[PDB]
Amino acid sequence: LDCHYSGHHPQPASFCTFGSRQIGRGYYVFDSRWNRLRCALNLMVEKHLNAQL
Amino acid sequence: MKRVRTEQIQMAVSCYLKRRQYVDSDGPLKQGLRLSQTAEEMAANLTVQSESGCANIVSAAPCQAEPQQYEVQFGRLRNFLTDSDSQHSHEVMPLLYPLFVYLHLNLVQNSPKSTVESFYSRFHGMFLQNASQKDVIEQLQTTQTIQDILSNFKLRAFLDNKYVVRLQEDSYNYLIRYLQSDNNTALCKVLTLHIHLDVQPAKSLTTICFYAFYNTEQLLNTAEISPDSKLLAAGFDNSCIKLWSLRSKKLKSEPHQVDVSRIHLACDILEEEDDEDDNAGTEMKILRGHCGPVYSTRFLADSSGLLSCSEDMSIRYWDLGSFTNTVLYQGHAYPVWDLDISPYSLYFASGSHDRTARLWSFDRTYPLRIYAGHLADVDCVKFHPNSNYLATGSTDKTVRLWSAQQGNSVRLFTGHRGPVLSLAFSPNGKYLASAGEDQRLKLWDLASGTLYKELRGHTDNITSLTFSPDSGLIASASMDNSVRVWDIRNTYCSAPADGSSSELVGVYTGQMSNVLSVQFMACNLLLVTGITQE
Amino acid sequence: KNAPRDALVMAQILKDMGITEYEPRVINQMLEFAFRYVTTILDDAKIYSSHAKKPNVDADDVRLAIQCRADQSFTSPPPRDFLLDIARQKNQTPLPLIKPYAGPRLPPDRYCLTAPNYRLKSLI
Amino acid sequence: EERRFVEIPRESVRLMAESTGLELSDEVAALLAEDVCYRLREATQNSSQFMKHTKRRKLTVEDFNRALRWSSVEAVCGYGSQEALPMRPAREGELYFPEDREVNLVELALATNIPKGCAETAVRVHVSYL
Amino acid sequence: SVRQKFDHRFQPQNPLSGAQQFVAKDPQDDDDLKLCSHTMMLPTRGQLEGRMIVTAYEHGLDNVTEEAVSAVVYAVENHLKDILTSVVSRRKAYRLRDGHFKYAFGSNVTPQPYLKNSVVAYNNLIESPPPPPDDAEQQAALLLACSGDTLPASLPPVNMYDLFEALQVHREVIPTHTVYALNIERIITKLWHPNHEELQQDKVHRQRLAAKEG
Amino acid sequence: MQQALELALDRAEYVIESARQRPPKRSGRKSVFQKLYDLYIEECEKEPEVKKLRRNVNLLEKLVMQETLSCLVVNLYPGNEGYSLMLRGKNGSDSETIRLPYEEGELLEYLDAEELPPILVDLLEKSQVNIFHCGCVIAEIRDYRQSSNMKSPGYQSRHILLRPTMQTLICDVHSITSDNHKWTQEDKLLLESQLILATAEPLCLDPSIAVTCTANRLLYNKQKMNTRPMKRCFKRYSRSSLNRQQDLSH
Amino acid sequence: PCSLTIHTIQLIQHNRRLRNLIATAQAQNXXXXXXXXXXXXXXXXXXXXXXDCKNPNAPFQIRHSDPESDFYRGKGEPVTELSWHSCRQLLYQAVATILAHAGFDCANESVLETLTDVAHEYCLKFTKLLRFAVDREARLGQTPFPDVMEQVFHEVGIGSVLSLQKFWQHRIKDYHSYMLQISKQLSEEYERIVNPE
Amino acid sequence: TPLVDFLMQLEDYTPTIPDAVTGYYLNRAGFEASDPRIIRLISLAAQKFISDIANDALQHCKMKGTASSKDRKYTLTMEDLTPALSEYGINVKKPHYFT
Amino acid sequence: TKKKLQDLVREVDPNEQLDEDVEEMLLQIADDFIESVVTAACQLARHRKSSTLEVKDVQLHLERQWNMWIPGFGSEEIRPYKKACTTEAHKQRMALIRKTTKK
Amino acid sequence: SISFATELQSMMYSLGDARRPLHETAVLVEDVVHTQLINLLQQAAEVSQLRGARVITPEDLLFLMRKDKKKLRRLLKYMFIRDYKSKIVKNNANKRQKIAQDFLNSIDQTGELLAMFEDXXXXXXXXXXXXESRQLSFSKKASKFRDWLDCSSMEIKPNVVAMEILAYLAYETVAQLVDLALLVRQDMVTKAGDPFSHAISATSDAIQPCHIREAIRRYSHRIGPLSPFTNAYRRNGMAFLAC
Repeated sequence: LDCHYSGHHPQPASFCTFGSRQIGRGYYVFDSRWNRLRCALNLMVEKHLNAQL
Repeated sequence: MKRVRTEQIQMAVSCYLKRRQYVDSDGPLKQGLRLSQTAEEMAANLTVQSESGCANIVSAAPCQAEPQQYEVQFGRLRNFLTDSDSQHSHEVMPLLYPLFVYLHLNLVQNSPKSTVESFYSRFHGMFLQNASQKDVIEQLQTTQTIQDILSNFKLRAFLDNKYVVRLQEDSYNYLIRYLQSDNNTALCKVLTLHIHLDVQPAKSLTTICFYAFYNTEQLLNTAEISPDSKLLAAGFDNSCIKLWSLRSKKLKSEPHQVDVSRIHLACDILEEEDDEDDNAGTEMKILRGHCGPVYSTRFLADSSGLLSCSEDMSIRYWDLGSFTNTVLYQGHAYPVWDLDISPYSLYFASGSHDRTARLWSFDRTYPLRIYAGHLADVDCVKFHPNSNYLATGSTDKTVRLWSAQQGNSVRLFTGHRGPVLSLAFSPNGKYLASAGEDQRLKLWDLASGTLYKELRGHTDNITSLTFSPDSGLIASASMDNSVRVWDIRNTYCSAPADGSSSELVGVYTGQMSNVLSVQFMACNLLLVTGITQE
Repeated sequence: KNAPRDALVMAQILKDMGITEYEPRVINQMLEFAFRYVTTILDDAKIYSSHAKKPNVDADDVRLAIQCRADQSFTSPPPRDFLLDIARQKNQTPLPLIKPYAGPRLPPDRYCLTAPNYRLKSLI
Repeated sequence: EERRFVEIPRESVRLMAESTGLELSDEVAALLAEDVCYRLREATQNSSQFMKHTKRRKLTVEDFNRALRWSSVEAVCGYGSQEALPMRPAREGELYFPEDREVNLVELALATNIPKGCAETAVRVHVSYL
Repeated sequence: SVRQKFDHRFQPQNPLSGAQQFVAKDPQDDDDLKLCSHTMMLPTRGQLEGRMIVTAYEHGLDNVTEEAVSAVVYAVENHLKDILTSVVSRRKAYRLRDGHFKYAFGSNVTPQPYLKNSVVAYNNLIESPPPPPDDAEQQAALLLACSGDTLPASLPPVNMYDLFEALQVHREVIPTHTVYALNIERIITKLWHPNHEELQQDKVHRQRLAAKEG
Repeated sequence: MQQALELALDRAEYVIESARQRPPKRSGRKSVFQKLYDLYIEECEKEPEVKKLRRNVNLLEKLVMQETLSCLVVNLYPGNEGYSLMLRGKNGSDSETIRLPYEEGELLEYLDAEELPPILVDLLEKSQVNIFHCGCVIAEIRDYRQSSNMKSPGYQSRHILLRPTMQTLICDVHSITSDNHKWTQEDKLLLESQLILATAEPLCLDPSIAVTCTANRLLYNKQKMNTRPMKRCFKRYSRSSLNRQQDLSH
Repeated sequence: PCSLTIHTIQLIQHNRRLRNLIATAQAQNXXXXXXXXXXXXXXXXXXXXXXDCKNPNAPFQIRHSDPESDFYRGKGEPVTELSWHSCRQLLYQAVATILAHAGFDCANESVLETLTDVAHEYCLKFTKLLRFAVDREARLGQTPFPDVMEQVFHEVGIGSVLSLQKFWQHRIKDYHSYMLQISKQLSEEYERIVNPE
Repeated sequence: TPLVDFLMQLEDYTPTIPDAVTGYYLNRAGFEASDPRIIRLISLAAQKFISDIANDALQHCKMKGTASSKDRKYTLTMEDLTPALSEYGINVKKPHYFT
Repeated sequence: TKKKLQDLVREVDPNEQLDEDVEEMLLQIADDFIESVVTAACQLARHRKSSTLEVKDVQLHLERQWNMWIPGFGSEEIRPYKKACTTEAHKQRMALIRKTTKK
Repeated sequence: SISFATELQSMMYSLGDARRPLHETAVLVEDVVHTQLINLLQQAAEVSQLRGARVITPEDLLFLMRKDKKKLRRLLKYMFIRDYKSKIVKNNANKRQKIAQDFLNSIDQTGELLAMFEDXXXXXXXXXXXXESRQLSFSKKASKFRDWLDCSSMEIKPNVVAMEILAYLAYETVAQLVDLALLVRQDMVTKAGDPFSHAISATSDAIQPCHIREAIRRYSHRIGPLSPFTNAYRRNGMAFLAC
């Protein structure tokens, strides 16, 4: 005669993200405008890491 | 997979500070003092940061490669400044000399030989009459290559420093109106990088007065009194605002053609009714025009007008000449909770259900600054006594102090257990109080940004606060239908009836239902409002 | 006792949020709310399953229906991240230059509620 | 550190789904139950937010419908009477239902019931010393 | 009693925890999108396909049926026209057929409903059984006369405030929350109107032009 | 009222004048901002040569030559070439990026305002270099947009300071908390509070509206040329607008 | 006319019950004393008189509103304020009256209490549309239509205010006339069957 | 027979909805409820709105029992209101029994 | 063919014309619209393990969310109306409640 | 597979179209009419289920068209003409009219429906020598239509009488769509400054598909009363252009 209860706050099965996407670590965007620039910069840093060896 | 410890937070903070190069290459336990400053040194800091960069480079400069234009722009500007017959055309005349010198000097560093000579010929004959400026105007004549500018001595200070000019606001707007009229990009680059315009503005214990509303019936929401203590305004769940005259005079409106709380058909005539002296005043007025429950009404510094916010996500200014809404500020897409006005009626801000607050001016109908960063509804807002910082309470149990002009969070206090509901600054500009559902009253020390004092004793939600004009006492109202004044100043006592002992001065829980407001006035006055039943 | 279990659940929720007292029929309102939400979710799941040409519904259909429902109805303001971007793009503009005033200055008339309809005739 | 959160039973969700005409499995019922509980708590928080800014303790049906309207959700109609609606148990003792009495319209249609207006608001000043 | 007062409050689910993860591909010149914000035009059928395929990839698909491109183009145009109609309705009269179909968006016919002449003309000129030029000219004159607008006035071009009001009022033209919520905030930050000083300079420039004309 | 405002404005004018003329004087490593403040202090003592001119006008561009500083370079090629980024290496080496077109002006907006983009930092940290200086990152802007001299330099090296913004701080909060540990909401707020307290500008807590008058004057003069019509006019003739116009001839 | 139409519907139902009982009983064969002539539902105290000597269907007659009249000028006194508790009761009664006029005579409590709230919502939305249109006009100083009421009528499906006259004609006046004709016809039938000549 | 102008007609249309209700609703949106014309027009619009639903409900009730007479008591059930209301995007789903 | 906003505007009303900011905003809104619609259609395709993004996915999504029906793509997918019948237990409890009400 | 592309290309010109109607226009109109007919049939099926017949009788279809009076009146007049024509070819030939009047008499409550009912051509246009190409053409029409609809794989089906109504509804759909397209074209090419030109409108050079697409988009929107300031009340469905 007890109302069934759980030990954690409930969570929604599916919810509404605002169309966001996570670029790297700790950064989110909503418009896909930095895609080109992010690809370019990633390659630049890749190469700049290659040369120091 | 365990909750981090208190020290680990400091560890991560230090790691961040070291990585971003904020502190020396060791334990900066010496550092951590520069948490305040005076007026002159603030001015020095802001002046150093003002000249530590260029506000606009990428877009302010032209991109087309067409050297012919430098002639056309300057020629159009000269023609316009000549035929003008205004008093501004005077004040905006001195700029021509630095403009010519800098345009020529920039031509030199990139321009084939054809252009520079035509340029010098076309305009040079207007900087001769004065003596101090004939020298360099002539010196430039013999100058082709970059070595000219570096070698020469007078050209250098021009190249590596900015020219000063002084203008009024009207004159500067005179220049801006022209600049925006058509492509004048080259001149904009010169003004951005080299010239430095400077614009400045043109030329014996206390006594309580209590108020009670009888016939409200779960509709009264808030009330307030004007600084000069002559008016009393209240808002209601059914959208409407009522105003009362505290004095013995009556309230009468004056002629006005337009009213928004009225509807006319196509077959009507706008006529100023003459059957009006029959009224010759009354003691009360109903302000109409919001279409939702009202949540705040505030007076101006000089009691000239009224401002209010409502559930319908609108803010309205009421003119007490006619008791009619005459301005409407629309800057929100969600219901607005709170409102507040700056000490001398220069600004006013508003918290909203949309997790943000916004800054306004009384002469523009659109927001000016946005303070994002809270995680939930911004329920409370208060200006600083100097009107340069902004505090805001939120349901996320956090309080943030903001920089008004710039608009970034400068402090972030934590410690509340539940949502916050009120704020108050002491008129000496030293402390900040806050209260909420937790039933604890915290005073914060702004300079150090740390807890300064904690008071207990209320048994239900605290919903108002206020200081005395000498930071002597702090009064609070709670949902327990009680008013308690407090004293924090060194004067100590031994009266521990509850947690707080030596601060609790007086308690007032007479025959009274829910409380509304608390204020202070010139001499030991404490106005209160609320509803009662007996 | 008198009440069924669901009424007790709803009362417990109201207590949890911190509601001391309330009108009685609020609980009936909440019961109808839950019933309608569940029924509509199931009805949408039926359509999404029949779109996939399969037998009786399962978890995936329900989750898809819930996602579609939440993309429309149960809303709330955007998060802090987006607001920070728009705030950055807004704060760059200049503020008015203060000057002595004989009281606060109101905005220009063309942008104030002080214009009578031009169709209407005026009388002396 | 230990905490509780009442949730509806699987049986209630299955009973609702029955009216639709679908037999639900085991995992789906719990999924739906948790989702519905989350939505109920969200809506209740939103409703309480409006009441917070009025200085009154009772929560009305108008507050609930207002909060629903702002959250872009259709409103619930038929519960704004300010009078209790007692529940009724059936014979066995496990099913309940609300009383819904048939009403003869013409009687209410042909009847004069003058209402009493409201009284105007007024404020009395009340000074004191301490 | 107080300590266990705020332990069962509501904890909203963060909307970013379910954020989509972004993976970097090869930076090529051919792999470009042409978002309409960059090219101030509506995307053609070919341009739309490039980004449709790119988006499809991150969901583990192969390619697009090429009938989808047509449907998406048509839908985009339809949606833009719906928003434009919502904005237009707020500042011009229009007619109705079958109760909802709005066609004639000028401000002409609009018989004023409080004139005895208008009442009579409404019954006849509206219900037409479902046109020599002289008769049509006469009846057009009659319709313009009944409209009541002796001295009609016009509006400046459509600006931000009109869009803001239109979006706030109707709100059924953007059923999806994501599109509406993000763009309404953007629209707010572009509200603007000239302040006192700019109007003063407009005054001065008008004096100048009048003088140089005389 | 009007009298109080006039008093406050007089106070602000006096403070501005004195701070311009008579600056007050306030370690192994001396901060880049400390060096800027010191180079400002020096320039006050001197006298100028020409009447109607000042010396302390470019504290950064002058404090560049006075020593080596690691910067981030931007190349703005002419015509429809685009732009590109360079990163000087430790070994007298270099690296450069693809040429991005002049339509995708997302980064240029950040450069136009002296605000540090948040995409930049996440990578610049991965590239183990010490180009940060008290949060801010100095950048050099080379532009061959306008030149027909066919020389070696052929560009105007401008320097600017990309100050960090509230976006960067929230990104940092997100980044630090992504460690293996657990974090509760209270703990995230504590971390954010500490970070804000550490790196915040000092507060001028004083009850007198002279402070706000001074602040308004200085900020207004800092940014008095960002009115909406100004930006519309700039945008009306920018390169992407021209590229659109050519298409209209057909 | 609404009240009298409800009355006439009741009378007609009563008459049909009597007619069917009598006809069936005497088709099969006080069972010898038929009921009795019921009773007309006394016509109203206004419609009656209108049913004076001027017979308003005369020619060369003009009727127009005096522009000095209070109603035409739109002048009066603020209506009586009343709380929500009583407003809901009054709207409840109005909804019951409309349902009765429609043709129903009983219903479930839930249906009526739900229609009340639907009407509540409709009224709120109508008035909010009015609010926004009024504010916009007050700012720009002009309206798309001749006045705001026409705009709001257009925005909620109704065509124009001039459609209300057709609505009233068809739905009220003609409905009342139809009911009266039916009542007279059925009464005459009952009269012919009770007392054959 | 006559064709008087609209304002002359409007003075004869009596609304079922009382005036005080329309005043209550006008006061919420911030209008002074003193003009009789506006009260009349708003009340008439509301009356039309309710009347259409009533008509549709009665027709649906008539059609319900056809296959498988005139003298019968017409009562209103939710199964008659639901389709009539759905014409206006109102989705009525009400529980029957709780637990 | 080239397409501009004014081309759409002409369809609705020839005589109207917008400001520049409105033109920027409408294109931004169109970008967001496409970014949402295509993603939703892709998920609907992902549901049925299909390998290709067929048009019927877009048709279903547009009909259900945006209430949009593009007319020129056939009628291969129209659900045939069902009876929507109830179950034994439901009718059982309804009859039980009817009985309990009768007496 | 079947199609009416050539037939519709001639039907359209009857309704104020160019001498040579475009082709793809008719192609799209065909699909529009097909879709509306299918959805209308589903709604009729839902209607009949209340009565419990499992057959789509003419009363069901006549029930959906119970709101617009003018279209209903036209439908009734056409039913009169069809019963009269069949009589002339051969209940005593008042079958369709009997059914219609019976149903309307069944439902009405205000006498508003009956008004449409009560209120020399069929002889003036019949003095020639008609003695059976007409019947054969009608047979071709109906036979082709039944096949093109593909109305077999359905749990319920329409009977002999209702098919006449359905064909008439398709024709009315075509006429209405042509009318709306013409109004849209009238609106587009106005560019009229003179008020008389814009006012006389109350009364290439061919109907391109864009016009029909705009007309359908514009018709699809219904103005509900509970719409403003929200989106929770959408009439999720499709307007019937003919009903």
